[PDB]
Amino acid sequence: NLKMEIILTLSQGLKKYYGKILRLLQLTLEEDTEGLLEWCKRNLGLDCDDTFFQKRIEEFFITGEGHFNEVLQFRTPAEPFKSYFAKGFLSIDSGYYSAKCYSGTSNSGLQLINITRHSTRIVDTPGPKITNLKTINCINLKASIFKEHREVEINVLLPQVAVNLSNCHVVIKSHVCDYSLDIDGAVRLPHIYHEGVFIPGTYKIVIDKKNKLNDRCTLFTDCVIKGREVRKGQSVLRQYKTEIRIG
Amino acid sequence: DIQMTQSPSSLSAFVGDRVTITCRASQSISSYLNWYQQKPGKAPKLLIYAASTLQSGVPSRFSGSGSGTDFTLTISSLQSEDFATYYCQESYSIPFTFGPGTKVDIKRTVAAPSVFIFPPSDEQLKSGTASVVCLLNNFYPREAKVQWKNSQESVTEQDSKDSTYSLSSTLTLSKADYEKHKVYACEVTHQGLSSPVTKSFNRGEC
Amino acid sequence: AILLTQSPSSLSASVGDRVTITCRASQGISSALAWYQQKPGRAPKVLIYDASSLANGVPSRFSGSGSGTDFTLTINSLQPEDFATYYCQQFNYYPLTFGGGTKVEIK
Amino acid sequence: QLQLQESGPGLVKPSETLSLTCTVSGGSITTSHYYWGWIRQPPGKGLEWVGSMYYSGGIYYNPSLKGRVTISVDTSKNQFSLKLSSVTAADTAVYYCALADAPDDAFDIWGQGTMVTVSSASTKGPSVFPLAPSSTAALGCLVKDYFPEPVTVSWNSGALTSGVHTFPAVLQSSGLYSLSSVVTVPSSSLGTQTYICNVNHKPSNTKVDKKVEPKSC
Amino acid sequence: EVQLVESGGVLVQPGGSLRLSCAASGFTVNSNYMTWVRQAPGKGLEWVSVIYSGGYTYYADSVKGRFAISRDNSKNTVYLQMNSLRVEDTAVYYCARLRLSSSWYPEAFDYWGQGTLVTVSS
Repeated sequence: NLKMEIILTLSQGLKKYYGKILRLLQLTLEEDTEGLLEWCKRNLGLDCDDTFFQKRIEEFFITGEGHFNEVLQFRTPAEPFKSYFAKGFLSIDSGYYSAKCYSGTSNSGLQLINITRHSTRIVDTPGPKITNLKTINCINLKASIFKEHREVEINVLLPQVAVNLSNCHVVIKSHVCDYSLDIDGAVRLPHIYHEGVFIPGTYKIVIDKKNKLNDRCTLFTDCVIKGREVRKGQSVLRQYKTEIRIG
Repeated sequence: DIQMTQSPSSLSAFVGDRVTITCRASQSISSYLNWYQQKPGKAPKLLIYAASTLQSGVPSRFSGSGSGTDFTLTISSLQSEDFATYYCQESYSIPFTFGPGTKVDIKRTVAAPSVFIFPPSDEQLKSGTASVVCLLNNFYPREAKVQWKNSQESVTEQDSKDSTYSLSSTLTLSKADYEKHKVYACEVTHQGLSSPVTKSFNRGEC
Repeated sequence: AILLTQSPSSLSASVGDRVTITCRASQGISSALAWYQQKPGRAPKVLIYDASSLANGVPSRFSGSGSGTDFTLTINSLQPEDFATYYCQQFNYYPLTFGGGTKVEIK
Repeated sequence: QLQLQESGPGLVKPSETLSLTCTVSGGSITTSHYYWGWIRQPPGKGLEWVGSMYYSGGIYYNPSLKGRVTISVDTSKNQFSLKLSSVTAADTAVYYCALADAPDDAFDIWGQGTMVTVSSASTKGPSVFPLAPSSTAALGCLVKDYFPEPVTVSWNSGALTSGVHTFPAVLQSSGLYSLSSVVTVPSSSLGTQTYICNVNHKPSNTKVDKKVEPKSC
Repeated sequence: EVQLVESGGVLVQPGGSLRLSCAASGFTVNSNYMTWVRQAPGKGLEWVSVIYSGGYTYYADSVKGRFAISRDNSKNTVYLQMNSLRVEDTAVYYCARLRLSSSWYPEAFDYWGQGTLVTVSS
């Protein structure tokens, strides 16, 4: 054949390994697996197929217990990756993108939401098209302004409600992974497959205003408002299209 | 991430006094404070659910104030129903964590205890045991002592209307030891009394 | 496959000469070239295990230098014990392959 | 309005499990997610979290419970549950079920302050002794050798709702609780009008309505 | 000292089958990668196949369809087996151990065996 199959060095293959995981989390849109299958066979002694990667993500973020190594393998009590860390997080860096991801710890602390069982559709309602950052009552959005006045944090409490970014350069913080997003569209969130789709329980949008690259940055999302039902009673969460200008 | 602090860990004032308690945060939060007026041992009840907005079911005497990192709860005139522990709670970052809580309690003019004493019931002796109760009631302030001539003491919470305490104290004895004494008394001393006072009974009289 | 090629095909050299041979790949391999003695009716033997890094037990007369895709092997002194044929390898890609090697000629 | 009843066990062994249950009345979670959670208070401490569920359906757990916690809603019965595992004597506390009926994120509808206590000691129904004067006067009755912590008393089956004091219980030297309660009465009524100390200890099967009467000194 | 000895090479009829072997000594073949290389007489070396410690294998493009490399832990032996020989299969075959750098990159063959000759003709 013409195609010389590449043999990846430990560092090169390790970057491609993380590159594949980041695509499965849906944080990235492209992946390079050339030579990744060989790298696993020599360094890991197993085939890094889609099934293998699914268990690594599922174990690292949810079901895994005990010490973990740089390749997301766990141990409950010469060759590489036999030093199992216990720091609680791994820096998943593919070289083209990177995200700091915190290891699962079972029911200890904030959990995740199963969007296969959960699917919250919020009925539309007329509402103000523009919302001032200084007076956000929405139940999905909480805003904090700091004394410097050139930093804004928007805490999203309903990850199920899409937030679309336009002309923004942002840093996302969550109990699952931390990363930066520089592309327009719906905020990307880590999706972990475990007998269904799981996403962060909450995430924080950090907007740095001390630089010029966030000029004209604007958020478009649904403002969830708990209004009372004219009929029957109780509370039926509604929503309305709104825009929050930051820049 | 967020944590809360309150300046008066306790505050004390007379009925009719204006009072303020403060809550401030480890970050800045844009409104999003709750306040709860827990009477001890009851379930709390929500007073205020955002800065400067009042729940419909509670008196207009309460109002919120401030913005950003620092807030205060104010009472335009404290009423003896206001004996309670007050918590702030933040609402910027799940989990909505409470402050440490400020206990507010009511100052009064002194009142001496209408001390009483009760012999052991025969039903206790029929059980092979004996007890004697010495009681203080309608007295303030709380500091009093029950000299007996091996004791436990309980003081009830400041009464929502009397603004005033009551206190109980108990001896325990075997009926064998209860046989060893002709007379029992408790002596009590309190700053509202003119002088220390005692009550007693004779075992052979009752 | 990755085309590995080497020059000169035969090398005139005499006892005590200092001399060099060249090995090259048609693509940008960067490291993991290996060089072997071979002698008539014998197994080859390694001399160089990665580019410049001399293998253990090799005579210090040999050394390697370069930047992968272009590389050379150099002799400090042609000891007649090392009249042989020299072969080079690459490990940067599968399939593994060897050049045609080089002759040395006593001249 | 809403109403709640934290109708769980008052006593469990160490290494057993709770099953605190919170029926909600006046509504049903079938209609739409309600923000709700379990709050805790051990005696002599501020309020402490157990677990929560925002309008996301995203459970929270307080990490200091070492992941022993387990929330569950149950939409079938307008109900909530908490299933704390491996309970241990440090977890002696009152617990409150709470919902946000309104407004957006404040607990308005707190239930009743149920409590659970956690030790090897068995339940032990109270015994009651009359406490009435010799020849205004006080009246009362004394409650002793009772466990677990919560016992309630009321006078004349509730008729004497005013003029009453009850004293927070204290540890007897044997580790049981004891309690006393008293009333202040016009002596013109003493003996001529009957007075009944009525005590209720839901954590056992025991109730006693004991009359008090002046002593034949 | 570790030595590799190849044996069992013979003349065989073209299209026939053959079982090369390579016994190890001083180490266990399953611990580290074993390779095969061969030379057509008067030509240079060529690579044949490799077996990883995980028992996975790779083969030269000319041979991927025809040769199987195998090993047995208990016989401490690697095997190379021919499904059908071509005339160009005549060569001396050497077994060799493959040594990784500590970075687990393959760097050089060492401890080459004494070689074995196979031939294919009328």
